[PDB]
Amino acid sequence: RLFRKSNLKPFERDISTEIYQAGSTPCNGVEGFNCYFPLQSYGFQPTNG
Amino acid sequence: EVQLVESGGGLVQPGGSLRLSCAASGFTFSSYWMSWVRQAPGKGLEWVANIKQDGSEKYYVDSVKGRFTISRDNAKNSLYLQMNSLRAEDTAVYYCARGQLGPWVGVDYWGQGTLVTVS
Amino acid sequence: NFMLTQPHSVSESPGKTVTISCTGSSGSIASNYVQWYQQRPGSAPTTVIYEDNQRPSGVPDRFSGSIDSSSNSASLTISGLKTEDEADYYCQSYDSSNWVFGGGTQLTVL
Amino acid sequence: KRISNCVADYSVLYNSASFSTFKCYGVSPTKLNDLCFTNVYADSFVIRG
Repeated sequence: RLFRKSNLKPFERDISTEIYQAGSTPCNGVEGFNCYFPLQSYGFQPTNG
Repeated sequence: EVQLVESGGGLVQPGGSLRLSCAASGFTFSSYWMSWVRQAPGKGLEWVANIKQDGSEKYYVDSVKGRFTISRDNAKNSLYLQMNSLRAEDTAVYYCARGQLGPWVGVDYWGQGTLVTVS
Repeated sequence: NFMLTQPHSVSESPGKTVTISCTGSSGSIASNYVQWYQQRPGSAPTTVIYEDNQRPSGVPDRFSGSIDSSSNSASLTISGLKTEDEADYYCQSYDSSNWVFGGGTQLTVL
Repeated sequence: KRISNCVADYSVLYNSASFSTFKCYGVSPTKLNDLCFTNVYADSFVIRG
């Protein structure tokens, strides 16, 4: 997760995954500008740092 | 909450004069834009006129140009809509429109309106 | 001669996401803000979309708005498709010193 | 032209109608008097319609 409505409280986990509005205007639940996916994948390499 | 009251119609007159008044409350009358919007019964919406906050600039559509007029005052918080030389097309319901910052943001305000028929 | 072309009877579907397209011909609608309104037949109208992407306070999170500059069209989509009252919707833009309204899009069977 | 160290007055900007385009990218023009910025710049050029 990269986006969260506010700060999370200690010893709390959240499961819900939906497009996160990050602008003054909502995108109303479809992919576009000023909203993105809070959930994004990890990338690893065998020869990385 | 903003209350808009319109009572200017209720009679039939061909080519005469009719005065319509919209009453507004709950907001300052001298810092936003007012407008007027009408629609035919059973047909689509259309625009009539838009008014600045001081009445210095007023505009209408080309179909009603030459005729039509508007006046305003901030002391009593009222709008006055005067008509002249009406036609049979003018059967419409008139709502006094109110703006927020300008005419690009949107209308977002529509009173209940008054039925206006001519015959 | 700015005008906005939109259909009259769409969205007759139960409970999914369908789109309504509003397009112009005289000029580009992406230059100025374009809004979406809803009218209760026999009652006062209201506004669902303002500032071309935003909803007013109290409006549910389902109605969507987007702008496509390639086809010169504005898209309005509704997600929930709940038991809302039947209504018609219009399109508005701004050319020069004037306001232009849409034709109207009836939606009665949900 | 750089404009700074003054009170921003956009009230006359949206209260006029002589302009043809008032699209504000990035930020929403509905809230402008409540926003505080550091630097304000203004360019000017003439182009055909």
